[PDB]
Amino acid sequence: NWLGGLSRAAFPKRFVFGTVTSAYQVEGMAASGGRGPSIWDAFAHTPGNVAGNQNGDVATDQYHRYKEDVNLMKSLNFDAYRFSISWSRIFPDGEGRVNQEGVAYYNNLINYLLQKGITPYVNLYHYDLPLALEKKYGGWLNAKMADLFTEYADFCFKTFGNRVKHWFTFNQPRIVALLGYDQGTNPPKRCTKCAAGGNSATEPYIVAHNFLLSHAAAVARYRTKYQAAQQGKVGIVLDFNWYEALSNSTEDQAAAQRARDFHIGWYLDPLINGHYPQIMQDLVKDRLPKFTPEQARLVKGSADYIGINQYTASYMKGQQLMQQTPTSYSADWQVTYVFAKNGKPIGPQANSNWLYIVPWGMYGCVNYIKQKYGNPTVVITENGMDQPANLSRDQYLRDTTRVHFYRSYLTQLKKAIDEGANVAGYFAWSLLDNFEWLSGYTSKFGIVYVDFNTLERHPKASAYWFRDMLKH
Ligand SMILES: *[C@H]1O[C@H](CO)[C@@H](O)[C@H](O)[C@H]1F
Ligand SMILES: [Zn+2]
Repeated sequence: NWLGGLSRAAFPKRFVFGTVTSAYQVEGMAASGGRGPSIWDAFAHTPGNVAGNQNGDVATDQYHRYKEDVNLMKSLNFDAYRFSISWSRIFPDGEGRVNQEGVAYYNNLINYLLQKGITPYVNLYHYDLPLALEKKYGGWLNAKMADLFTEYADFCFKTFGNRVKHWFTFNQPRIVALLGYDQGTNPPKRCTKCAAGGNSATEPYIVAHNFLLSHAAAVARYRTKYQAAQQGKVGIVLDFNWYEALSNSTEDQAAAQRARDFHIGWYLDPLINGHYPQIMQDLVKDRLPKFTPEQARLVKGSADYIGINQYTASYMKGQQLMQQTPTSYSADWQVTYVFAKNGKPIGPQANSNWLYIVPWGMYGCVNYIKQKYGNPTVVITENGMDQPANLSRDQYLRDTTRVHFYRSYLTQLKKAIDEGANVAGYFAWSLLDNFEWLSGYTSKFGIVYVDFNTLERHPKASAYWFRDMLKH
């Protein structure tokens, strides 16, 4: 049967199913309603940065249509909606004056969600640093971000926390550090060879450290000031793709484990254990910032749940570790990616080149977190796949590969949960086709099709799949 035996009965009691978007990717009204620019507005408005020179000025216009979209997610039997608050829509300069029209939008959205029985899961940050803070403070290179972020978080907790009980601070700090400061392909476009400046061997580590300190500071403020009255929770969202040793050799197993540690351990070791992974300490040495004991104790235990963004898997091949002149965070791992074993590809690719369809990667990742980190509460906060540009409406709607994707991945998640993994929810990326960063509108991740000429929504087969699977 097309559900492949899946339904709410196949998951734990009260398990949460939702869809996910982010502010810049769906809201539109980027320079309206009092919103100040983010680093992504500046980046996307620069010729050549995004496919087609596209930007999120209008995006899906969820700003005007949010009741349509909430009605749609309710009709598809979802329980929750993960979305983000645009920092520069609340504080156009990142600090100081509040944009009340921006506050009113999120109040209206939250209140409508609650009216329709959809639980809001709210991210405070999703790549969209206020441009004013990048320019004034140097963004995530500056430890002062902990204070600036905490003050923004405090405002959001005070303003929305009587209603919002499920928060996340950040989305994928690894990707900000990697793309923004190692490879230099996302804002602020910093890297060793980059026009904006930078250093791919040091800045990714500074940036990751400042995300951890800022998360920890925001959660401390929540706990000491808001939690008693509001009784909510705050987590963080981290990407984790699976790494599988190419062979059972000691060097290949070591390589796969090094990749896990540099990918997810970079954040989870501090959040669970109060220190960076030993391998990172050993290889990155002086380029890896050191937490003071007090900072370590602030960071450890600071996530009430861990959001995991899971898409894909790779094989890893290793050799003996060697002394090498530092060049980049990426090179520090001393691993070799391989996308075939025994002459067979690990999986077929979706539209995005990095996205190999490998459902057992979901089991791999969830099992590994369960076994390595004492089975923390995990929420799968992003999972999905994309179609390419230029298809007809009907071709978008007949998204049979995405239907297969969700059925297979959710089956593998169910396998991990049935084996005891403490997974509390699952969120499909994305409710809607949207602005896919450097791909612009050329990558379609939605379970609902969006016609980017007319802005019309049309649910795809995968939307009806969810509606059927999730019926109460
Ligand atoms: C997770 O991945 C999707 C697909 O690349 C992005 O659109 C989201 O912003 C990111 F959070
Ligand atoms: Zn509009």
